[PDB]
Amino acid sequence: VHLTPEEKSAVTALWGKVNVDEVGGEALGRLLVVYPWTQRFFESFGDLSTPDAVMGNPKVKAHGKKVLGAFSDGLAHLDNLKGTFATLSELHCDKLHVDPENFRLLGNVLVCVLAHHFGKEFTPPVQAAYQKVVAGVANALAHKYH
Amino acid sequence: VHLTPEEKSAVTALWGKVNVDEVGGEALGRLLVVYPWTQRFFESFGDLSTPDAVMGNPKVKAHGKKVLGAFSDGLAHLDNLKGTFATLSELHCDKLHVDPENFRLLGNVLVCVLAHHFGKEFTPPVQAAYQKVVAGVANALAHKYH
Amino acid sequence: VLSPADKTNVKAAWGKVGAHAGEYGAEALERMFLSFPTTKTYFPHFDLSHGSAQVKGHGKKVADALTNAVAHVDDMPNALSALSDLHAHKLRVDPVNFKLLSHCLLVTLAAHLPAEFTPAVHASLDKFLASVSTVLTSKYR
Amino acid sequence: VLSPADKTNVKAAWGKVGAHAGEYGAEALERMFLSFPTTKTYFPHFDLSHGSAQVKGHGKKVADALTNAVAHVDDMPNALSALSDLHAHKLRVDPVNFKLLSHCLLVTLAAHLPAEFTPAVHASLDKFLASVSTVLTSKYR
Ligand code: HEM
Ligand code: HEM
Ligand code: HEM
Ligand code: HEM
Repeated sequence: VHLTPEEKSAVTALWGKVNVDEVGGEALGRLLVVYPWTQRFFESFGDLSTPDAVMGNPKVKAHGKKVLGAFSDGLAHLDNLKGTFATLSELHCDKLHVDPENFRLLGNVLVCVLAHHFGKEFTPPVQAAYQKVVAGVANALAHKYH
Repeated sequence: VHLTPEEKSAVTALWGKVNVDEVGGEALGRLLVVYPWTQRFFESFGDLSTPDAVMGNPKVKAHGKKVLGAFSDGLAHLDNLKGTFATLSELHCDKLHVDPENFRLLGNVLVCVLAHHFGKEFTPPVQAAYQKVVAGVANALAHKYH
Repeated sequence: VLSPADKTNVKAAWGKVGAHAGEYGAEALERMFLSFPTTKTYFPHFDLSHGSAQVKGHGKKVADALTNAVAHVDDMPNALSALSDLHAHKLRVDPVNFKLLSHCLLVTLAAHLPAEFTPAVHASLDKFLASVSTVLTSKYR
Repeated sequence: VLSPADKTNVKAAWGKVGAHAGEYGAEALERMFLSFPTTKTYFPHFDLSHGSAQVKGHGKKVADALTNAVAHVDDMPNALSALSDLHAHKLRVDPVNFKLLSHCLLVTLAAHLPAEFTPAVHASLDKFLASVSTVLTSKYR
């Protein structure tokens, strides 16, 4: 993930505006709701039977926010997403055994949530730069599978 | 792709026995036949309308053999598949624009062809070591997308 | 599958879209081409520049096809037979590309339907676009 | 879809398999567990060691289910309704895992049917196993 100056420009102007207490919880609830197999990793969180069960789960919002923290780190560190993600990759691959395809899905529902929140601000070029970041994080995370 | 000594043992004993003039052409014909979208990259080769058209195409056998050459190189170079595949990755990503999912498919039909040719010799452990090689080549090839 | 609640969801949301559907289509295509350059491969004769009348024109064709599927949501394979043949048998479109376009469509709908893109409708819409893609690659299977 | 020639292919090849089908099933499962360790996640209560009576026993259940689908190849969604519910709605099995098991099944059949695993039957068999997987994840869609 190299990112031209205008892409980092696009990525960075938006990211700063992003409600970080919120957007994380929206991505994860939406993951669980839209792709319900992922629920198996989160059954601890309790009641996930309905979409309203899910979005209002305080554990869902608390974990979404951790996740968003990790994205901000990758944004901070595009030139070494690998180094940046070593312990997480180790976690998700070795310990948890998550299929890396679900990293792609998490990234793509994050892009939907950003679109949802920013509307027309979230133009096609801005999306295209975000699809690069998203893919590179998904890849660093799968590194330990690699 | 690290490969324990017993895996490299398994991978290496088989690979030496592999009819290199043949197996390559079988993997590629089978790719075109089983996953016909891939035919779009090979329409030059001419008549690909039937499976028998495909397997008996001299251009199919000649390209399969190039491909197998590249696998032998990755086998030769597990500790740097990246370095080993730079120009090919450049080729397949930048120039041709192949979706990396098709690298996975090519690897998996190669495993079928090896199973087909080696029968019981191609035990589950031997397959599992080959699925590692196969995945690492698919990954080095997608590097330029990355 | 697609439950009764999904059918309601997709119909309501396509309803909101209304006379913009073709505009949303051309935006979706533009989103796919920029984000997933590998899809461009299938459009060598198109100009893919921001103002391309070709992207506009094709974005309507796509929007109309999806509109036909919503209208005929309980008998989609028939509704879409012709398009199936064109896409699986004529153009041999790599199936992975249907996920990418559905994703770009979902993004466009989120960009435009603040109120109606709830989690629940998002799920429905996904389920609807995967059904469409199953039918359009189904000649493959 | 699955043309008439595919139906003939799959029937002939399952025919060759005959009374080994359960043995091929347990081998296929063993191939998946070793090759794709992520699939193990779904079998915490199983012992997955080479001789596991559990793998043997489950390999028969899988073989029987596929046998039921071959036998009822023109009305698979019904044949497989129950299994659909179990897999999509009860166990929530990640759909990517159906590709992995179909791949391991194809490898097993190649390991055992030298003569009958031609390119053409290989294609049919693939098309048949993707149809099975579409039906078993179809509650998702
Ligand atoms: C690709 C993006 C992802 C990122 C950035 C990511 C990030 C994180 C972060 C930061 C944590 C908190 C770890 C800690 O407490 O230090 C975590 C844990 C976790 N994530 Fe992910 N994750 C990702 C995707 C996924 C996916 C798709 C799943 C599966 C559905 C998954 C399952 C979990 C689970 C089970 C934990 C808790 C592990 C434990 O407590 O032992 N994650 N992730
Ligand atoms: C993952 C394994 C693959 C390997 C090891 C690989 C290897 C090769 C090799 C060695 C060549 C010959 C290049 C040369 O002449 O120096 C080549 C070219 C080519 N391959 Fe691949 N390839 C792979 C997968 C694929 C896939 C799945 C497709 C798409 C269906 C593809 C499409 C082609 C085409 C179009 C060329 C010719 C390029 C040209 O002449 O400009 N390859 N590949
Ligand atoms: C959501 C599923 C899709 C629908 C609704 C759809 C619909 C359409 C429609 C309505 C046409 C015109 C057919 C005619 O009347 O002759 C078309 C053509 C075509 N589509 Fe799709 N499409 C979709 C997915 C794809 C994808 C994923 C690709 C490629 C990335 C693709 C590649 C093509 C090609 C290249 C043509 C011919 C273009 C031309 O020559 O004008 N389509 N599509
Ligand atoms: C080719 C498609 C598959 C078929 C034919 C199939 C068939 C079966 C059958 C017949 C059962 C027993 C159901 C019952 O009678 O109660 C079963 C159970 C189960 N399957 Fe599958 N299966 C397939 C794919 C998958 C995959 C891909 C996974 C996971 C990697 C999976 C995970 C499960 C789980 C964990 C159970 C319950 C195990 C237990 O508690 O005994 N299945 N499968």
